[PDB]
Amino acid sequence: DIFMYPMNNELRGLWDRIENRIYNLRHNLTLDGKEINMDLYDS
Amino acid sequence: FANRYGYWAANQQLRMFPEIYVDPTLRLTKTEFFFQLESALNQGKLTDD
Repeated sequence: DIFMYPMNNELRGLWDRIENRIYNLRHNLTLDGKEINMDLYDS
Repeated sequence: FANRYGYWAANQQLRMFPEIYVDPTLRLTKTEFFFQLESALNQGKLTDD
């Protein structure tokens, strides 16, 4: 009736991003950062 | 302050300090007295009057 090839996709990007986010909960979306420090009286 | 060690630490330090450098060139205390005073300071050149 109809005449496919496996390519009619791309819709899943929502899921894909989600999955990635979760993996970047297991860690961090590119690397893990580093903190900041402070000073006295000038404070 | 408690957000961070050094932040908190500095807070502690100040709250320890009886005084070393609190040097109230400015201060929490205020009244328009303070701006009036400043106006006195900043007008012209300083004088006893």
